[PDB]
Amino acid sequence: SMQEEDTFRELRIFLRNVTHRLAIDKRFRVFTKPVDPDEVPDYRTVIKEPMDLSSVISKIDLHKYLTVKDYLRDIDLICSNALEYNPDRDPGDRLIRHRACALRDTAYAIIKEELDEDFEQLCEEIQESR
Ligand SMILES: CCNC(=O)N1CCN(C(C)=O)CC1
Repeated sequence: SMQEEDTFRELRIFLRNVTHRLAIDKRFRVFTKPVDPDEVPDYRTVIKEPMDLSSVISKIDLHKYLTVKDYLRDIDLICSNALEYNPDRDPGDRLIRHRACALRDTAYAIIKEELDEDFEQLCEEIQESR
């Protein structure tokens, strides 16, 4: 229905706004673009599903997310990839893991405050009907 297409258009507006606020935060610059294969040649042998905030924007516009739960799977994949690839005690690895945890925690806190639970439930019931 036209009403259901309006629901998903509002979801995409909300997701672009949250993603922009993450992408402008200085702490999260390292997560804004795909890892460059030339600079990190082993990255794609260790990390089987790369993800970054530029790819998340492209996926919103391709209608890949029908729910906020769908979107948060990809935010969680950015964080888990960073914790897996950078697990050591040295300061460079501890800094990136601290930033990855802060990206996850910040996304979840914006959504807890600004996403209406009944809006999310409507998106989930439309998704389930298709
Ligand atoms: C050769 C230096 N290493 C890097 O430039 N990176 C940068 C990004 N990165 C991520 C997102 O996990 C780990 C490795």
